[PDB]
Amino acid sequence: AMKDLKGTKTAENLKQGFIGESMANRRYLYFAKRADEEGYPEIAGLLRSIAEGETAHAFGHLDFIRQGGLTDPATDKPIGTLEQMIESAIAGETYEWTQMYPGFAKVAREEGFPEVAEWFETLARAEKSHAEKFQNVLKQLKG
Amino acid sequence: AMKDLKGTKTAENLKQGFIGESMANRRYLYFAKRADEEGYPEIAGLLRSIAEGETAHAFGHLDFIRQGGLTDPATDKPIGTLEQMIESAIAGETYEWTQMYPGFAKVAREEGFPEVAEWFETLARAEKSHAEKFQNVLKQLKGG
Ligand SMILES: [Cl-]
Ligand SMILES: [Cl-]
Ligand SMILES: [Fe+3]
Ligand SMILES: [Fe+3]
Ligand SMILES: [Fe+3]
Ligand SMILES: [Fe+3]
Ligand SMILES: [O-]
Ligand SMILES: [O-]
Repeated sequence: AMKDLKGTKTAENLKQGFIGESMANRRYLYFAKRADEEGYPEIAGLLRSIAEGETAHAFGHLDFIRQGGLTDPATDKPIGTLEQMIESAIAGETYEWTQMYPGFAKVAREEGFPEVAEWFETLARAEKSHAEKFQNVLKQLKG
Repeated sequence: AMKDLKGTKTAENLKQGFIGESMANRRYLYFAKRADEEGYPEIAGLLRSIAEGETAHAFGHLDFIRQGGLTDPATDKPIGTLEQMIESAIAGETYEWTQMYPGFAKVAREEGFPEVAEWFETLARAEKSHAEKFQNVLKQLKGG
């Protein structure tokens, strides 16, 4: 491992860097599909390659987070070992299906956006499925 | 009106949902590499397949964001047209190389983490390159 990063500004900067790099990869792949449709294959290919750069950046942020004794940016749980990684996935998916997406759906219906609410409700069910599958992984790793 | 979401709580929830889904895909692909090394191909395959689910979720959030007249979660810029998408990329990468990563690197050096600082400095130069590449894309879309 490396030097303990707990309590530093650098620890928070690695977290914020990870968030930005994660968004960037998703955004650029989404933009590339628009270039695909419109017939700009060289632009689309460049966007996809830049997206690979943002993957490398996000993974590198996680390397320093992990080696510096810090927790998962998304869940505040340790991600040193594979079992811990799966436990972090479980915690995040559980938050999403028990709290986040059901709340998003309720608000969307209150604000008069039932189609968006249906989407959030679909996702709530999907994250519960994800959580159950990750829990099956953990039981098998621990057995 | 689902086509005008501006100023609503649903607008903020779509943004936060996109952020979480984006992180989830990155996290699960990263975790899959550990399963790969240790010889857990079924676990790695599950992580990768669930990661595809989180991609679909993130992209769907962006669909509703764009259809509702909302802005890019990362830059607060419109992303309706391809040119707007590229202009959002330029703005974000420019912020990253002129301000964010240089500031992160300075803090890392002052806090005694030179390896992290060097990483942030590498990324600052990388985002400058990315910004220039997106700038070229825009020139090409405009006729260049
Ligand atoms: Cl092209
Ligand atoms: Cl396996
Ligand atoms: Fe980057
Ligand atoms: Fe999820
Ligand atoms: Fe999801
Ligand atoms: Fe970037
Ligand atoms: O980035
Ligand atoms: O998710």
